[PDB]
Amino acid sequence: SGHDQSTDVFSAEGRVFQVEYAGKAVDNSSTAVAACCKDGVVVAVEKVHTSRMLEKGSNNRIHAVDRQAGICICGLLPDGRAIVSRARQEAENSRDIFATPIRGSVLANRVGEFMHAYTTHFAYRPFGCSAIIASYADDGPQLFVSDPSGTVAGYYGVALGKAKTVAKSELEKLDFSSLTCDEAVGKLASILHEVHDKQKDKLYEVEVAWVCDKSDRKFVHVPADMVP
Amino acid sequence: TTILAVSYNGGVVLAADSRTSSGTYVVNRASNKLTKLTKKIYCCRSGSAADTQALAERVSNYLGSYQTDIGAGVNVATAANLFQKMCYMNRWNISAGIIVAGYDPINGGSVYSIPSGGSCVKLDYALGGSGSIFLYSFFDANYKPGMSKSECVAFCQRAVAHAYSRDGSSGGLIRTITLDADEPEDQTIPWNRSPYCMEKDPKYVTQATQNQPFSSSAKITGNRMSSTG
Repeated sequence: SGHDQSTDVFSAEGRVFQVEYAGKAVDNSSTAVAACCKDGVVVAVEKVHTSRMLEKGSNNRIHAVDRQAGICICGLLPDGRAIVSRARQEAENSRDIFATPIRGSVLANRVGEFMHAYTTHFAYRPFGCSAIIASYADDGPQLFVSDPSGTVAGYYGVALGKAKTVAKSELEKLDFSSLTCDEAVGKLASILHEVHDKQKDKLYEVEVAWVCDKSDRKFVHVPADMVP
Repeated sequence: TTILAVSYNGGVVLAADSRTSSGTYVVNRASNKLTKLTKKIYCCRSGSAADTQALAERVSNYLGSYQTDIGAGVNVATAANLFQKMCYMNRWNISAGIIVAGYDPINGGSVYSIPSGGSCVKLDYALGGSGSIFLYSFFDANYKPGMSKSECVAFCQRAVAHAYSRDGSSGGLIRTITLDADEPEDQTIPWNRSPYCMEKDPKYVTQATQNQPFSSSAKITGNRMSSTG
């Protein structure tokens, strides 16, 4: 019973149950999908709306961290926004102190270090979100995923959430050497429309963002015309 | 102190005299005011040796940590910006005219003057130290941008020599270092082989006629150099 109450405690098997349980929060969350191309990177996230009466752009799961970088949050949105706020603090330390756009690999490791910090101490709990860091700084187009554990990994393509398994099957059909950001916006959105439960989550939209040569290596929401 | 850094195409030449002086006595005759921050980013240190050494060591250590953790080369802009923050934070406590100069593959050769205020100006060439004031007119007249690496080194040495010929507070060896895509080339010109000094300039061989023998004429002849004549 006491093995799993806090993240400061390893089990006998050698794992940290509270971080596994935080991970469960992401796997029960709305599906997010992303693609790293030559042109740039694309993030698409399904937002499950509880109510018919929300504004467009309510509970935005995708946030600019810097000019060149954005975090899409798959998991508990509020937790995710604490990471976005930190990712921002790191992005602005890179510009304030070192006069450089933070590199994607650096920003990701910084997000992972932060999320990990919250897995080590009894007083805090692990974050309930996987951050998807998309960047197009001087290290080129980079897509990373920090998970609740703080484990960072670079991806060509990546699915998170309750349709993680099926959305990944569809990302494996894409050729990543070939595809452009303009194709990806189409295919990533198409994937999210395909994998979505129509009977369970009636009200939803597909928030897409990118950071590509097209957008001036600036991390922005894609216009509503490209999205379908 | 005379420090300067000029840009050529590939990179930069930092140049400096070698004299630290406690006012009117030369404490060190062979100082190295060209201070490594990274492989290919040096600073030239003018003002309090204590203050610039302390900053150069602090900034070198931050740049080394930074370079380790980003797992890539450091941009000169980064070194300049760190050095500016420190030179600005402490602008009342320190006396520190810095020139950060170096190579990075993004921006090539870059020069930054960080003078006493903690301004950071990106320049084609920068002058610093007590001896800088002699060179502004020398550069205005003789400096032509788009020099070869070799011409810049020869010019930078000729510059530092012109400054340290007139500045009492400057002197000794001329240290240069070229920072570019290639391995850094330091070189040290000893004073006895300096490209210019007033002592060897034929302009200043004939002495001022100050002494002048007691004569029956207002005709200035020369200095009296013998008691018999």
